Amino acid sequence: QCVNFTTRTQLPPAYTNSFTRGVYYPDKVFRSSVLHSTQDLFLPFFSNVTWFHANPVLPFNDGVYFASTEKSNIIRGWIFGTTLDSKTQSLLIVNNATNVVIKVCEFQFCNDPFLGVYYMESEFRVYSSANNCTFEYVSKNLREFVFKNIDGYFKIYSKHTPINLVRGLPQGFSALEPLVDLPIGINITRFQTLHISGWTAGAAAYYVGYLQPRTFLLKYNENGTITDAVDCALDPLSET
Amino acid sequence: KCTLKSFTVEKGIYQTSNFRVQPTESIVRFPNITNLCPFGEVFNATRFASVYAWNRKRISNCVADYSVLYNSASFSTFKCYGVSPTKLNDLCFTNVYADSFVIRGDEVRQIAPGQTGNIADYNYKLPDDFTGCVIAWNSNNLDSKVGGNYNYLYRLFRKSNLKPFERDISTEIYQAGSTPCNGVKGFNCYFPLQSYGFQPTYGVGYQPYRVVVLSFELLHAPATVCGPKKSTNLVKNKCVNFNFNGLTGTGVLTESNKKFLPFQQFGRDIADTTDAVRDPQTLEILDITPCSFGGVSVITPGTNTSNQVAVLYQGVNCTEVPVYSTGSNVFQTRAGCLIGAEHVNNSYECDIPIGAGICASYQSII
Amino acid sequence: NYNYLYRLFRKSNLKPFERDISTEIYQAGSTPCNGVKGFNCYFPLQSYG
Ligand SMILES: *[C@@H]1O[C@H](CO)[C@@H](O[C@@H]2O[C@H](CO)[C@@H](O)[C@H](O)[C@H]2NC(C)=O)[C@H](O)[C@H]1NC(C)=O
Ligand SMILES: *[C@@H]1O[C@H](CO)[C@@H](O[C@@H]2O[C@H](CO)[C@@H](O)[C@H](O)[C@H]2NC(C)=O)[C@H](O)[C@H]1NC(C)=O
Ligand SMILES: *[C@@H]1O[C@H](CO)[C@@H](O[C@@H]2O[C@H](CO)[C@@H](O)[C@H](O)[C@H]2NC(C)=O)[C@H](O)[C@H]1NC(C)=O
Ligand SMILES: *[C@@H]1O[C@H](CO)[C@@H](O[C@@H]2O[C@H](CO)[C@@H](O)[C@H](O)[C@H]2NC(C)=O)[C@H](O)[C@H]1NC(C)=O
Ligand SMILES: *[C@@H]1O[C@H](CO)[C@@H](O)[C@H](O)[C@H]1NC(C)=O
Ligand SMILES: *[C@@H]1O[C@H](CO)[C@@H](O)[C@H](O)[C@H]1NC(C)=O
Ligand SMILES: *[C@@H]1O[C@H](CO)[C@@H](O)[C@H](O)[C@H]1NC(C)=O
Ligand SMILES: *[C@@H]1O[C@H](CO)[C@@H](O)[C@H](O)[C@H]1NC(C)=O
Ligand SMILES: *[C@@H]1O[C@H](CO)[C@@H](O)[C@H](O)[C@H]1NC(C)=O
Repeated sequence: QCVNFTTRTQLPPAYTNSFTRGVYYPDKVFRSSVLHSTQDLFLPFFSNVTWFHANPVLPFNDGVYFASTEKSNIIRGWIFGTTLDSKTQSLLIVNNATNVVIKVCEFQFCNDPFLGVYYMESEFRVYSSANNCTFEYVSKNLREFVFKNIDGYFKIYSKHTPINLVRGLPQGFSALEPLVDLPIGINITRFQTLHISGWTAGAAAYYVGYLQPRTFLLKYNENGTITDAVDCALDPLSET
Repeated sequence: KCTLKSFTVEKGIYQTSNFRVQPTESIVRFPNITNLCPFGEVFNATRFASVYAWNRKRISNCVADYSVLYNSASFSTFKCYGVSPTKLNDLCFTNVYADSFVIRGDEVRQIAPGQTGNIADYNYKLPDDFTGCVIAWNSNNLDSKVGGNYNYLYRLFRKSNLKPFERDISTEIYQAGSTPCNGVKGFNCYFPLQSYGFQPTYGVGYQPYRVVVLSFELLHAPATVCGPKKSTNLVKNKCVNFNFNGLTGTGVLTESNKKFLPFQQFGRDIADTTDAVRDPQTLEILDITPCSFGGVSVITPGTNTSNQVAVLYQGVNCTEVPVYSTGSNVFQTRAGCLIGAEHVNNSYECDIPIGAGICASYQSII
Repeated sequence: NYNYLYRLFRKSNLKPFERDISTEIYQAGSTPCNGVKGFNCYFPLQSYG
């Protein structure tokens, strides 16, 4: 139940300094006051992050880091897949008052997939057809999300942090606690961010970055929380 | 004498063997286990569909205890080909498919790999390499009616047989002869579907029989559905072997005050040695320490002089000694636990060094 | 001919270099045989066609 659109809100992408964000807990094993070196997919330090102010189609590759400085939970939905049609499995993710709402199957998405809000809200028009599937799962601010697909497991890590600065990414460090694991394997190569609500949304900003395999050194405090992270393949000082 | 491989031993201390406190019992602790597969609506439904329109059900992402299903004595026919029933709770595949229908009593055997028949070739076909189980139980008291149950139909006429796991719902008029029919019966045109005539007065083999076939499929996706995995109780202050949610280790378990974040499961300290585990059931953080082990040593004044010796257990507390369970007065020292030698108040030169500043000598042995 | 008979069912595996000729019924289910096949009981030893 969707139509086309005339106002092409196509804007050039901005570029931002990544700084030292994008750290999650690699293993679920507690540790105390240690310095542990581990290699995995991460967001390299002091990289550049693509800033987006319809919504284009972006590659997924190894992993995706998605950040949003929002007020009152603006960004809601996520579309994942390779062909984004009924030929190949697609993933729909919806954020609500609960944790997550996940559907895993082939749907039909148009050029302008959006949920729609009614002003008590009752509207869903992101897709049009539902053929078959089995996997359904139900459970001022800065929200950080890491999306990974490793050896048949889909992992979403999430974190929320109160922020007051507007433009730049905070110069702070906070690990990403794990949120959701799905023991289902898909070969996703592309993803898209859902629109909100003719639709009226121009100040919908988000940061997108990519992850690569490399090695980090992590410091665990006495309470089992990560306080410092040091890159290896960055500087002659860091390698030492 | 054995270790030295000699018939004479001079004065001194030697090392013979080692000991370790053996574990007492076995404890396994597992999650609470939930999400039973919905087989109640499959095996105890209000009704089943026809054989040529067999009902198909998908079972995935749940737990299915086949022990209770096998223990049911209400099943007249219970034939498993892929695996033995006793091993159903052990091995499992990624998902289960259930095909439920109703057939006549004599046709129960027709639902089998490499079998031919009206049902086996026009209603439902089973692959020769079929794995799973087939369950046929009488439903005369439910499906059959005194007035004649015509609600169930079966296909009888078709030019070609049915493929494995294929269902036909076509109502096209069968044309045995060469004369075409425009959807009407005639000289050589007959209805491929015939209605069943199940009645209570019918004898054994004619009563309605509900048949459910479970086929287990093992696509590369991880397995989700099979039998439950048993859980046991917990003990403390008695080192045993434990299997906490797949983590296997031996040691003694005590209360720990360390704090886990709500997403960890088991900590460690260094060199990847487990040091604290949270139980899957009550979600409490414990502490792990293996019971002490130590090399035993023999203090002897020499075979030539005497033949009584003293035993040293290195680096163990004098609380767990176990034939020398009692022997003589037992002394506890920093180096270990000494048995067979009495402790004195004097202080002489050193003869057979023991450690931690103390040593023994022959007077008995002091 | 039916002079060659073999066993299908047993409680466990067999040790190397030994023979067992126990011509007894087997409990194929939770129901005890009690010397009678009835249900869930079959003879382990049978011939070849
Ligand atoms: C439901 O949709 C799925 C997805 O297309 C179909 O599943 C495929 O089935 C074929 C046939 O064996 C397999 O080779 C593929 O690996 C399956 N893929 C997935 C993603 O499941 C399925 O055929 C459809 N129908 C039913 C009844 O499940
Ligand atoms: C690590 O954990 C300990 C134990 O909870 C913390 O010590 C407590 O911290 C709270 C928060 O300020 C105080 O209200 C308590 O009085 C503290 N207890 C004691 C005995 O001092 C400690 O602050 C934590 N440290 C970090 C860096 O997380
Ligand atoms: C498994 O089920 C038992 C049975 O209820 C749970 O034990 C209860 O735990 C709560 C909170 O820990 C207590 O308030 C109850 O008194 C306990 N009941 C009994 C009978 O001891 C146990 O927590 C469950 N384990 C889980 C959910 O992991
Ligand atoms: C050998 O074990 C005993 C039994 O626990 C120890 O005795 C207690 O030790 C604790 C410390 O572990 C003390 O707090 C108690 O006061 C002791 N009570 C008694 C009655 O002794 C003993 O200390 C252990 N041996 C050594 C050398 O530590
Ligand atoms: C990315 O950010 C860095 C620092 O903020 C900047 O120097 C660079 O020009 C930006 N663009 C690219 C393509 O690197
Ligand atoms: C994705 O494509 C690869 C191609 O090799 C295939 O092996 C894999 O099964 C596909 N994933 C799914 C979920 O179909
Ligand atoms: C379901 O049916 C089977 C056989 O028809 C019977 O053994 C079992 O007790 C039934 N279960 C329930 C809950 O009625
Ligand atoms: C034992 O001691 C006695 C007395 O010193 C000595 O005569 C004898 O040779 C010794 N024998 C051995 C085997 O040491
Ligand atoms: C001395 O001997 C007495 C018993 O005779 C004993 O109670 C005491 O602990 C001993 N003191 C020392 C220092 O050996």
